Amino acid sequence: NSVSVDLPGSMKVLVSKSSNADGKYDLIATVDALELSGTSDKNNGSGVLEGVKADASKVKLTISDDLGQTTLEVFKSDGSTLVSKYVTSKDKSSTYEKFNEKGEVSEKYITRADGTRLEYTGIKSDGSGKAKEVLKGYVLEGTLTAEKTTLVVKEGTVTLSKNISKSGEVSVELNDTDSSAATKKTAAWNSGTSTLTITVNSKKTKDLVFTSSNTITVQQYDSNGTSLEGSAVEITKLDEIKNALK
Repeated sequence: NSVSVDLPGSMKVLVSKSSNADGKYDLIATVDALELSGTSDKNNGSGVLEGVKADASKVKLTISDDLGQTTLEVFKSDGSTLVSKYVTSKDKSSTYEKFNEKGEVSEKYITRADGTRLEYTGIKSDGSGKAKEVLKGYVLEGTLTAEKTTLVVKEGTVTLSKNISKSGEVSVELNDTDSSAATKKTAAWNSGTSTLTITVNSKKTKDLVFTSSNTITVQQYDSNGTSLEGSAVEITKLDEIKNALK
């Protein structure tokens, strides 16, 4: 009788074919061996299901009315304080939060629809912590504050800093402590094309593009310092970022 419904977060729910005396639909799901059950105002698989872990932690699956989003929460055994929260949004990106004993977020993992990730760990009560961005082929490491995430790559006397603001705005900066004017790198950020242009000895040398696909490409200028040459090459490993900073 029941109807199988496909959900965000690689889950399924079964909804009863017909409603009960009160007009409500029965829901059942199995999530990693745990059986969850509930009732709903709707007939489409949306609503709330509940169950428990083998250790008695409470589990709740909340499916939005239009099936666009799902939330899977684990609580302490009386249901009072959150232990974890896993939200899959309608783009199929997800956020996974883990909580400490006061229900404060201690870890947060954002997985973008393209599979790249931001990982925030050791989060303190001021929203500071450790940060990593997991890209295809490499990882960038740095820190989190309530103002921004800053991911850092060092090569020689050059420090490249990728900033992601609290509101998600990306900007990149480069600072070089090199004391020789012949070799010191400087760079300008163009928010219009998400491009960092490096200069050495008063000529543009490279464009580093931080793409909307969460990749980085590098392209050199001609010796004239004004026209690009060749074609942009996608970075595949951290070592290649370091090479671009030489």
